[PDB]
Amino acid sequence: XTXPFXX
Amino acid sequence: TDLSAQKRLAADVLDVGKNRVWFNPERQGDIADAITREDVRELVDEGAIQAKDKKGNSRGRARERQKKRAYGHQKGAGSRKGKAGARQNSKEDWESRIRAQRTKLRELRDEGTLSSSQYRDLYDKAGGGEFDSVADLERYIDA
Amino acid sequence: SWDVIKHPHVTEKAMNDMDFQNKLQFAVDDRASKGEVADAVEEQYDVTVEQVNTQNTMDGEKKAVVRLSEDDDAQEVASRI
Amino acid sequence: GKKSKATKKRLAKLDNQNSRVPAWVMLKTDRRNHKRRHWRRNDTDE
Amino acid sequence: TGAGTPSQGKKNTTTHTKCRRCGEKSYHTKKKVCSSCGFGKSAKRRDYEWQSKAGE
Amino acid sequence: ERVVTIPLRDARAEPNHKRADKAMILIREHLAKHFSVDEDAVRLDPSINEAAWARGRANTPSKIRVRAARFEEEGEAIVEAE
RNA sequence: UAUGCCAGCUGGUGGAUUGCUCGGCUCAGGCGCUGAUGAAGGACGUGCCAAGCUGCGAUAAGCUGUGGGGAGC
RNA sequence: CGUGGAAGUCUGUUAGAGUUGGUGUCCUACAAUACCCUCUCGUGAUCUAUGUGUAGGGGUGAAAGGCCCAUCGAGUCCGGC
RNA sequence: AGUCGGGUGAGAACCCCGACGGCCUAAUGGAUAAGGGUUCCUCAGCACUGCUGAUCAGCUGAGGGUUAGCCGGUCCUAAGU
RNA sequence: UAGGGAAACGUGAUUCAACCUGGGGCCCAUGAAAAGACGAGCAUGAUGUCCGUACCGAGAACCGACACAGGUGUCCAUGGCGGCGAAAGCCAAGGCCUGUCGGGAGCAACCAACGUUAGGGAAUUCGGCAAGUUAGUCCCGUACCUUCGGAAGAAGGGAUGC
RNA sequence: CUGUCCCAACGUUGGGCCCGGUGAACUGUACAUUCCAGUGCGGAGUCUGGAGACACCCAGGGGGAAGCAAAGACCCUAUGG
Ligand SMILES: [Cl-]
Ligand SMILES: [Cl-]
Ligand SMILES: [Mg+2]
Ligand SMILES: [Mg+2]
Ligand SMILES: [Mg+2]
Ligand SMILES: [Mg+2]
Ligand SMILES: [Mg+2]
Ligand SMILES: [Mg+2]
Ligand SMILES: [Mg+2]
Ligand SMILES: [Mg+2]
Ligand SMILES: [Mg+2]
Ligand SMILES: [Mg+2]
Ligand SMILES: [Mg+2]
Ligand SMILES: [Mg+2]
Ligand SMILES: [Mg+2]
Ligand SMILES: [Mg+2]
Ligand SMILES: [Mg+2]
Ligand SMILES: [Mg+2]
Ligand SMILES: [Mg+2]
Ligand SMILES: [Mg+2]
Ligand SMILES: [Mg+2]
Ligand SMILES: [Mg+2]
Ligand code: NA
Ligand code: NA
Ligand code: NA
Ligand code: NA
Ligand code: NA
Ligand code: NA
Ligand code: NA
Ligand code: NA
Ligand code: NA
Ligand code: NA
Ligand code: NA
Ligand code: NA
Repeated sequence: XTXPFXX
Repeated sequence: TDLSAQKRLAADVLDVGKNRVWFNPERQGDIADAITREDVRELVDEGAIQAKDKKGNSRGRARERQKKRAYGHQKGAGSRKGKAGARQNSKEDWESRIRAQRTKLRELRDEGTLSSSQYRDLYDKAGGGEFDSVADLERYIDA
Repeated sequence: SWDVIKHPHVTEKAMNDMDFQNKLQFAVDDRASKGEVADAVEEQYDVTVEQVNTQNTMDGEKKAVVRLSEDDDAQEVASRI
Repeated sequence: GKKSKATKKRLAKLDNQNSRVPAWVMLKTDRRNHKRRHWRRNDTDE
Repeated sequence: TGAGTPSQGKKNTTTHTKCRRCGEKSYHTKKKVCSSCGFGKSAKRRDYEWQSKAGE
Repeated sequence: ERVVTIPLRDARAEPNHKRADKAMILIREHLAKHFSVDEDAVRLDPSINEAAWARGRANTPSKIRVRAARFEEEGEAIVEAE
């Protein structure tokens, strides 16, 4: 939810 | 046999750290049957239970160094770790000094050597930081 | 109406205070004061109570350690019951 | 912590409820304390 | 400082306690009010219709 | 009974901070082999222990003389420093 | 013929199934207020041995009377 | 020249507070925010215990929509359902 | 961070004694607040619990243990209720 | 001619936590209140009830679902060497071997922490990330700029043991 | 200034590996020794054609199972919030 999974 | 219980009791009766009480390895059986503080003191009087001696660091090498240093050695640039004013507090030093100087001046006055005024004049110069040590003070006084 | 003395607190440590300090230990009603514990003990066993220490036990009962005068003998008062 | 006298009577009681089912109740009923509580594991009120 | 496990350590304050009126450990000893029966706030007993389904 | 020199060069194959323990084993294994006895039956008088632990747990000697005797109704050696 | 596949047999694991009902669910008739004479509820007690439940209240699984009942408890 | 000892002053793993990099270790963890090293502050707008006040469209906010018991661009519980 | 002897035991790498070797120094020592609530001591145990085992135990069972005119509470008042 | 110690059962000194008592300085900040005590003697006697008191206080007794590498207040800040130091390192007193599974292989690859690497010396890389260099104390000496305070440990050079 | 690099080597400690004891989880439509091609809803261990293929087991680094984990946050849509 912040780009790369899950950053 | 579990003598741990006794160890706690012995340590208190002998009044020593638990780690110091010694139990004779050939008398475990007996020490085992020991139940009350009394039973313990008895085994203590029998020498079955004892308290090792506590050591203290040897101040020997210290004293040798203390000598050398009191004498002025072992205090070169390579042995100093703290800053200058750290090794000898300035204000403190100035107190030491200005006091000896005022003490000296005060003596010479009662003693008659100095007239109130000469004293006055000197005392002020002292408080004004005119004389390094007492010596330097006297030196100046002698014209 | 509650009673002051519930019963004798007989245990090893209770025996010692008896054989060695002329003390009787009781289980008394927890609303009772040392003074009330004193009287009761006197009127019950006919003795002279010198001092009374109390304690509120983890058993929800109040234990009183009663010390008798040198005229009375704990071991003896206790033996009759 | 400083416990009051009532708090104590309760703690006391809780302690007793913590005993086993007497040996004989077993024979009497021809054959479990569901209120057993550990000091560490469980937690009393207050 | 995490709001999680690390913030759990300071939790040693006593609030809710065995209530003198209802017997529930809901008496807030700092508020002197029971969250369960309402002792300390209301003479009447704390009770709401929403404690059960509307038709019941 | 005889006097033997035990090499403890193999305790180097063990992590250094533990040489002592390994050394102490090497000894039991050595005596057990050279006396035709089981390692269980090898008693090492504390002398040996202190010998091996002398310089700490990581500085055990590379050798060590030890005096061992053999005997009894099952076979077993008793040993000590020298 | 190892590792192994499929189905069965003996034993197990499991607790379905069948049978059973000291509990529920719903309908119906009767009846229907308690409390400062301190209720309802709760706490803590109370037993020879007593943890739970029930009962009871320092007269503590109970005390009294009247009636019923009956050789047991 | 000395005295004096000021400062949201300096150095500082004193205590204590903080949390920059390693994008290391961990990532069915020791841990639902940890470990190690590195790093910042450390007499002040300082840090901290306990007690106390402010309550949900409301608080609190040196303001990041931050925080209000692992819950926040409107907490939690039950109810409406 | 143990090792060699030995003790107890049906059973011992880890329960106990000695020696040797180490670890902790604002703490891995001493006294305590909160909080826990019997965990304290003793005896008897090992079905449960214990990162292996156990004769050991904060585990299981039974007993026991907390004594105050002069330490606290209690009294006073604080923010505030 | 209490107590305690097997015994001796000291005397002086320095620096001096505790405790006592003064002086100075600061505020666009002014640093509680009440009960109580004193003021106000002495003897003898009586009374002094009620509640807490065990233990832990933490890398197993607390919060974190756990015997959780996390979190959690106060006092001991004066034990010795060291040194500026409540610093490091080492060592007492006291505590501990329970930050609780062990045995075996010179113990391979591979991985975690880490030591040392010749010549070269940032060519690596988004970037010197990571690591390294420097270092304590004394002496000499110190640029631009500047709000004249600072810059500044600028830089640079020398010294250092017994 | 230096193993950041040329360009890697050797070493140290804890693992890794073997043995005793303790002992989970993720995941699982079924079948399953695959490989090269082809085909197919156009990104096949299973279809088609060929090739290869004796079984079982240990260790490894992770190529594939459009691997495991999450009813896509992007985008559109809903007479949604
Ligand atoms: Cl107290
Ligand atoms: Cl002055
Ligand atoms: Mg997002
Ligand atoms: Mg000065
Ligand atoms: Mg008392
Ligand atoms: Mg939160
Ligand atoms: Mg500052
Ligand atoms: Mg600083
Ligand atoms: Mg606060
Ligand atoms: Mg925004
Ligand atoms: Mg008990
Ligand atoms: Mg035992
Ligand atoms: Mg114990
Ligand atoms: Mg105590
Ligand atoms: Mg542990
Ligand atoms: Mg090189
Ligand atoms: Mg380049
Ligand atoms: Mg390049
Ligand atoms: Mg760096
Ligand atoms: Mg084919
Ligand atoms: Mg979707
Ligand atoms: Mg969008
Ligand atoms: Na009783
Ligand atoms: Na508890
Ligand atoms: Na009715
Ligand atoms: Na009962
Ligand atoms: Na001046
Ligand atoms: Na950090
Ligand atoms: Na709201
Ligand atoms: Na609802
Ligand atoms: Na010192
Ligand atoms: Na162990
Ligand atoms: Na290297
Ligand atoms: Na793969």
